[PDB]
Amino acid sequence: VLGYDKIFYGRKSTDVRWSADDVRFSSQDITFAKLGDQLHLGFDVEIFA
Amino acid sequence: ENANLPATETDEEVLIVDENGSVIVGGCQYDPDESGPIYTKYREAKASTNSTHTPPTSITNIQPYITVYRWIRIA
Amino acid sequence: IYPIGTIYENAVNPNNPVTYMGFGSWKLFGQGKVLVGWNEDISDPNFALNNNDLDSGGNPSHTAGGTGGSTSVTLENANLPATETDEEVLIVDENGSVIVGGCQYDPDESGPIYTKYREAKASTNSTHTPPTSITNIQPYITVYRWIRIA
Amino acid sequence: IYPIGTIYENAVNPNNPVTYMGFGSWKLFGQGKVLVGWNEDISDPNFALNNNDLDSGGNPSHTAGGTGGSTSVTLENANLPATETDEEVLIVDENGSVIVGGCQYDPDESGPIYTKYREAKASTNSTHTPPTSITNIQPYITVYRWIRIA
Repeated sequence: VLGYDKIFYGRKSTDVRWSADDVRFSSQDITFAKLGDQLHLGFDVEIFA
Repeated sequence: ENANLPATETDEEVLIVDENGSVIVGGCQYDPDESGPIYTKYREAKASTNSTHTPPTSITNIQPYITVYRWIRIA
Repeated sequence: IYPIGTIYENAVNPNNPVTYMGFGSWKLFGQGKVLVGWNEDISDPNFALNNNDLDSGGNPSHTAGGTGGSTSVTLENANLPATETDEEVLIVDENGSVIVGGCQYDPDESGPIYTKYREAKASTNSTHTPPTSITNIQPYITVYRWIRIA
Repeated sequence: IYPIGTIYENAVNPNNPVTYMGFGSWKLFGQGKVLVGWNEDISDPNFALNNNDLDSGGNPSHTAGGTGGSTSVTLENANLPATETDEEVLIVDENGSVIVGGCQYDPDESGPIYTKYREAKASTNSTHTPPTSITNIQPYITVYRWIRIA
């Protein structure tokens, strides 16, 4: 996505988003700052960009 | 002394301050009147646990034991 | 050569101390105890009035019959160093920079409604007051003590 | 006077029971151990049952030489009392009367916002987790104690 705040690739959720879609996102939030290229190796599709 | 301690983690969740953080305080409240409740959960800082503790009380070591006079023969 | 009350014991043998010492009788002592000094030092920590030792007004000699402490023990709140949790956490005040908002648009209830609960005190290890009790037993070889009756 | 396998000592010399005491010959029994009465009662933990001797069932006889205690005890999160934070700070729960808000009615750009980080366990002392272990004992009467063999 592009935005005024940032040029950024968000979570880009997949499958069924449920109450646990929130807690599913928090992991990728830290992964944005992870830079280690490993992290959770998310099966839920996402992009850092 | 505050060196000695296990690391600890509070028994339920609360809001750290990280610049990646999920939850957001908004760029500002939308505060049209004074009647919309103000507050501050205030700026982040250290946590405070027992500043009622300056240097503490100290649990004893030596164990129930006859306190007697050892008699050493002077010479 | 050995009056009653000198260091009075026997190292191994299960049986009384008479059977060897061969002078008189000797009565076993030290059960669940240890030999500590009660010095002539009067205001010293363990040396003033031993547990059973007191005058009615509290004053034993500087003297024996001593007791104190035990191996394992643990904290009360006032037993605790000065604790502060590392990463910087928000708290209540009236002074703060962080605007709460008391009301808003939450026009769509449809936004994720993330409401953390009240300002309060954060319980550390609330599960247990009864902590782990560090043994204050120090390396200790239990050695048999049958004290000389005389 | 001094039965089989003496309970014995000396406070001064270099040598065994042969040179100084002169009757017999010696070695230090309980080196770094601190002597305690082995009662016929087997219970009181470091005063109780041998840390060398025990049955093939585990039963140590009421018996001596048995060991207890050690130098340095360490503080692990099994050892701590319950506690509260020292102010009102906002913890994270679903009855909360303060709602962090779903999302920003925020038409502007640079009016200052925060990132209140993800509600998680609130970390104390994780810089030093294992840290300091206090000494569990009392001041030493410690002197080279040569216990005559027999």
